[PDB]
Amino acid sequence: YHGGGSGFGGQLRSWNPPSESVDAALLPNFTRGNARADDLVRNNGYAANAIQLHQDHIVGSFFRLSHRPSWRYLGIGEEEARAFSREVEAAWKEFAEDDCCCIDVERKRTFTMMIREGVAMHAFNGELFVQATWDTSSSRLFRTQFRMVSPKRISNPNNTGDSRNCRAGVQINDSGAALGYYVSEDGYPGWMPQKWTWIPRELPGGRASFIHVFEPVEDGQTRGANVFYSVMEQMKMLDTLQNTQLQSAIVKAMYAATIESELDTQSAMDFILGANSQAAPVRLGGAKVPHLMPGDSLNLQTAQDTDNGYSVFEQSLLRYIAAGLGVSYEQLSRNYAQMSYSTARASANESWAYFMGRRKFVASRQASQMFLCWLEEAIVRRVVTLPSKARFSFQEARSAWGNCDWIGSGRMAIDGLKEVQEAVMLIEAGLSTYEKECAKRGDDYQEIFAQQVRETMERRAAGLKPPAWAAA
Amino acid sequence: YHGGGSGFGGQLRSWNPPSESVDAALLPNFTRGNARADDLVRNNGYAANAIQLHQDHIVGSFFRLSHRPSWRYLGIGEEEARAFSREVEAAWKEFAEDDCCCIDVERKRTFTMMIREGVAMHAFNGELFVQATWDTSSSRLFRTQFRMVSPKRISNPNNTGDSRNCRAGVQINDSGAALGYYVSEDGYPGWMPQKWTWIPRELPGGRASFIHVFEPVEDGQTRGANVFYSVMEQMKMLDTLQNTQLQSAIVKAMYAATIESELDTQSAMDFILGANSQAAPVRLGGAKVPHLMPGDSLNLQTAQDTDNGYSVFEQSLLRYIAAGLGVSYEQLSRNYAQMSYSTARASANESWAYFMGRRKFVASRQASQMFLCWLEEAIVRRVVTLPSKARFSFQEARSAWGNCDWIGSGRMAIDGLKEVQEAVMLIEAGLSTYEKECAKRGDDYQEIFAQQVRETMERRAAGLKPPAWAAA
Amino acid sequence: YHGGGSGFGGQLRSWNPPSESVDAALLPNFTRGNARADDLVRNNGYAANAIQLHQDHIVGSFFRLSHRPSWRYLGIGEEEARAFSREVEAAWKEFAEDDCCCIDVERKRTFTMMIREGVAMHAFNGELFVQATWDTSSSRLFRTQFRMVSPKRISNPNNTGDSRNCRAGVQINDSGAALGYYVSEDGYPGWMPQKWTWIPRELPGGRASFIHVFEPVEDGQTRGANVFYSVMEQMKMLDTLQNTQLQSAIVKAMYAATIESELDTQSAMDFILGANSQAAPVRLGGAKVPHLMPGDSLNLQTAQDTDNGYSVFEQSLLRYIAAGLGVSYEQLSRNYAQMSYSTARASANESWAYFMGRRKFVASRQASQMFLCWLEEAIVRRVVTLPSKARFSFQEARSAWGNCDWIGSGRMAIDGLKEVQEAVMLIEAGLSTYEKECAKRGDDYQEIFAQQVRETMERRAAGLKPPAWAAA
Amino acid sequence: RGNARADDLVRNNGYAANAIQLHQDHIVGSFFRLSHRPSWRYLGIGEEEARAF
Amino acid sequence: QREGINASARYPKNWVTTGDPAREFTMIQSAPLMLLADPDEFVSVQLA
Repeated sequence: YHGGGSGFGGQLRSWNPPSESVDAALLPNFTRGNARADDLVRNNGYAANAIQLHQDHIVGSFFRLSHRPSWRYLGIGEEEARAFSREVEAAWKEFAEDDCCCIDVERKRTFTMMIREGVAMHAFNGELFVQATWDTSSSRLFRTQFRMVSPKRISNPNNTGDSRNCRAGVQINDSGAALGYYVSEDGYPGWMPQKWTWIPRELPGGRASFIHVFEPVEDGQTRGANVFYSVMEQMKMLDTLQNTQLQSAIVKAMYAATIESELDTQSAMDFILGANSQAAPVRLGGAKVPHLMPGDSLNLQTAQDTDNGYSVFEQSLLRYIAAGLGVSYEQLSRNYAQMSYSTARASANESWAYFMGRRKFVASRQASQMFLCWLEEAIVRRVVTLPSKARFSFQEARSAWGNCDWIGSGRMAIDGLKEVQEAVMLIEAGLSTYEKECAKRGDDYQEIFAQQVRETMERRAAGLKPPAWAAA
Repeated sequence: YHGGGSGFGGQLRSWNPPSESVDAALLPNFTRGNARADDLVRNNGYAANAIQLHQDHIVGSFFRLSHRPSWRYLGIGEEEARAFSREVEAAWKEFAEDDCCCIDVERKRTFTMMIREGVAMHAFNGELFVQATWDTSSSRLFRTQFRMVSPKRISNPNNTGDSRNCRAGVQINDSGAALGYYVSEDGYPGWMPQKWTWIPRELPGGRASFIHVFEPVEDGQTRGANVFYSVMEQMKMLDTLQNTQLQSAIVKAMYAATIESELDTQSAMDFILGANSQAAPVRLGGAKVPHLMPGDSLNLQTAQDTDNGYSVFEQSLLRYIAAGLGVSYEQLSRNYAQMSYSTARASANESWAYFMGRRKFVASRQASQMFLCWLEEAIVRRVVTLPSKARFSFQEARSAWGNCDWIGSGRMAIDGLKEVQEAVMLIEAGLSTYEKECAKRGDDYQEIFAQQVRETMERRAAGLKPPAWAAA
Repeated sequence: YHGGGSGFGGQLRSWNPPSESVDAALLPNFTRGNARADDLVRNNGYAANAIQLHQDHIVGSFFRLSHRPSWRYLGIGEEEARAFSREVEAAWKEFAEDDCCCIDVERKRTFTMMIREGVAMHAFNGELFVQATWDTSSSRLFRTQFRMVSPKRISNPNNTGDSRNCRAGVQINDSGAALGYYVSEDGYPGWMPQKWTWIPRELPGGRASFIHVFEPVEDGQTRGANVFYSVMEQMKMLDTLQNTQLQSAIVKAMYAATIESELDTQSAMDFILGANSQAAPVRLGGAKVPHLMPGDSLNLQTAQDTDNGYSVFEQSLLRYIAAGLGVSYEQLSRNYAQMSYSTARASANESWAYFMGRRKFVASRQASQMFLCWLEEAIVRRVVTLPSKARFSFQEARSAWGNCDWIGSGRMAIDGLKEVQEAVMLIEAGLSTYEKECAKRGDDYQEIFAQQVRETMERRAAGLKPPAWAAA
Repeated sequence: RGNARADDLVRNNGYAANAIQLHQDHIVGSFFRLSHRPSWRYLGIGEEEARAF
Repeated sequence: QREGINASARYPKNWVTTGDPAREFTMIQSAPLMLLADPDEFVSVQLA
């Protein structure tokens, strides 16, 4: 195996990376890496575009709930399960998308923006912390409020050399489970003394208190790694190349001509450039034919091509950056050159696979945990009543009572008609149901059925022709 | 035979490679190769993109179970087998999809995440390890848990050499089969020396305790080799070439002019560039025409084309690397040249064959072993019941009772309508069935049938036209 | 004839290859040839791709068994023959595809894995060996265990010079047949020297105890010749060329500029490039314009085109190598230039002819011999019962009882709709049967028919429409 | 400084003014209409009076 | 080197000298060296 050897001709005799765990290769440089990623996001055109694409495609304009408790396992009966689902969905709809924005303690974001910001933080930081608090002094029906914590404030044990159990400010038991996190205080003025607080992961009653979301890579990973470690260096170097090329082009274009003469500068520029002595500005009106004595001379400088093949190299670097980040090349670079229908559809599919994976993991898990945390409070406060004769209590079956599914925004078709024909053809056969085809457009089938059954009544009552879907 | 000889003109007089099995060519340089491959996966965009392709196409966003016990051999009956399969599928679906992530001890993954990580860790290391233990103190329904172990941990105790019966931290009996594994301790700090334990592969009852999945190449191979050994050198050299070309382009485009004179540095820039003495900064406004005495001069330096044939060489190297890894070139480099439909479909199918092979072997074997380890408990703890009048006990034939088939995510076709049209054409004739077609979309036909029989009733009761599949 | 003469103008005066048989042309340089083949496979992007294509297209992900005993030759009866076939297929399907992987003693492969390893070994070594043994310690139903023997193991004892009857560790009787194989033990680090043991090809009872598969070239070929001898030189030389070209590109792009002066080494860089002495590092921020005296100078180097025709010549070499190995150029190089549908389909046909040949010979012969060796234990151990009134016993005509044909994975068509239309139109006429059409998709037609006959009952019970295949 | 510089760009440069006009024209358009949908199930009032309201 | 063996123990070979009287030889060769990581773990005495 040449890979592990000296190399071809000794070229690899100095490439001996240490065999260390992921933690010992990530934690010593955590803060600097996070800071560099933030600097890239805040000051680069393409990084901001990538974050915007993440937020808009993974989550979308709306992130709607779909509750499906497993009634077979609980033995509660179909109608009771459906009624309980309807009541829970109505309660959540009234609590999640309110206008007063009381879901968040800071009173700044609704639920959809909270999901979007969580995906963003998971994009350029590789983790997200949502803290579920209480305000017993409040008079509202639901006193469970959530807060988003920046991963910077989950500091280590104050940066000192740490240990085995206490890693990166996340207290750990004998196994890999996490017991308690450390939270700091974000002080903008910069002079207040810092205070660190302990916030346990779970309350003694089993309720979720402080939430951590990320995707691991190896056996042990206390804190995650963002998607920029692959391609930061090329991004910064490309930005520097862009600025340097732009400045060089401006410098080369600035010096138009060059006067060579023997007389005084005022006289030489007076008798050649046409500037009047009555430095010296030159009027830009008309055409001029200067008269040059044998000593004098005039030279019109020529410059290189302004973009002598820089765009192709930009193309290569942007292709590399897009490959590293995950999105397609067209979306990141806005190039959209000439391409057939097949190439565009392949591009869209290759992006959408990754987008679906990310949505199914990060947003879905965060939303499910937040929804369960609210559901416990709703159940306890008798706002929602469980069916009787339950095989388990709510404590004994946490997921089974609230096994929920979420529907996000659906794809925007490249061909408007082909997708419609595909959906209709699948519906005509038995291969796919109504829910599957209505959900790909991000609509719930029950609402569509109710809307149609009131539309038929309105059309019948108003004196118009009955609709197509009405039953004769 | 000229292959085994000196060569053409004696050019291959020094090409004399050692004749040795996989062990003698892999074991001495295992850690170095793993560390370099991990460096490339961590610090190169393209390799990380290949890993993401592996994870997303091999597994997807869901890894569904389909239980098909061989009831004919067991002599139990079709209906009892169907009821048993339904019960065990429901129990597995509730156990392994817990919102609190309690399948794994570390409480950081779910089942699909764990399968994806197993595939990835197979990709860049060559093997995947899963340890099955119990938490006796836990009071949940199932006490089985699984921990993912990184391949770096398995090493000889006290870092000694390889003995005949202990190669690379894996015990080997008189035959080639393994007997037990040596596991180090997770040492994040450099200090705090490491403790080496001993974990038998199988408990005395025959239940799986430690899982090792990897594909051998030769007769005796204690541990496998990852997919990167073919292209370890080329990716590093390609990275070095990219960085060097970018730095060289920036340097060459930096120097936009050159001043020749015989005066002081300050005055020469005052008189020609136009800077002010109150080196000297120059503001970029306007177009400037200097005046030069005979001794002076001004050269606007010209640089080469920034990208002279670098893109095509990058193309050739990326084609080589993709051919080495197994992912198609357009999936790796995001190139997507102007190509017809036939070429895109050919490339997608050529990559798809390999992807289906990997999913059928790696992920399927790991998930089957894990599912068997869980099914022992379900049976023993009497959560589910065995069919009566069985020819064999469960332990005498584990595979027959726990035989299972897994379904991943279906491919996303280049043309939307043609796939649906071919599916309907197949179903209309006898060449296929509903199960195989519904499986190619990652769906279970029984669930679709239940959904349709619910939807027809819901439409009938509400006053709508009955669906297409409804029976008169 | 000028082929056997001096040539055009005596240019072929020195080309006098010796007229020697294959045994005298392969054996003297056997081990070096195999070692060079392994080295090329282990350290090249293209060789590993060729091996992967061989494995994935010849066999695929599943290699099913279809038993068709010759009942007319034995005279047993149709119903009894089908009963025996069903019983033996069920027993084999249980034994072959265990997830405990206990078919081989090392417990690391399934049956399809073993067939794939056989195909791969037949690719880069020219021969495969399988040892069929028994385990009296095992308490399972079937005691048969197989193994894979690397061709390097089987050699002459103690490297003793070669003989007449015993050539290259394979013993030959008076005719060309082989009786026994000398196989050595292999421990890489040390221990007592290799002990060469005797293993007879076939036991006294006629059972096959050692398997050797390879296709001869001439009348007498004791050991096979690998497929790489044709093109081993060119792949190594292409490797050297690619590495040299990449290093040359790096070297040429490294030296950006050049400074000529007459002052100190550091002062010249301080005054021209702009570095600071507060070699001397230079900052890449902004644009710069130095000031030079008459003596000094600055030069911006220009490097040759990075990829000056290397891609086309690599294309030619890959075409040659693809012709040599058997895989089409489009599969090996991942190029996929703009090609119409006709060219792509023709190239696919060219690849598929060779792949069908290899699947019909190599894997099929290995699988047939393995299956017969297993079927002897079964018949003997009364796990299955032979039909009555048999004209011959099992040992009299082994091929009669085990006459089987295997199903591999089918082809993934370039256009999905067209092949389905072809199959449907052929089915409508009498030219082809359902068994062939369902076999070309890798399906067993009896299983398919059982599936439809169960699905129609399932649809009837649940209240859905009868399917198209149902009979009124 | 950031807000003042952004104002300077939007006032004087053609591409910034075009971008702002695109925002105004595509986010809102030429009109903005209301559809009042109280959650009548939550309040337990009815449907006819909800529609009249 | 020709048959691909280097850095191993007990390399055997067998050859015949080409000549009018031809004889056959047999030879095995190795490079045996024995070490200890810690030279001071064993105490060697002489008794009486």
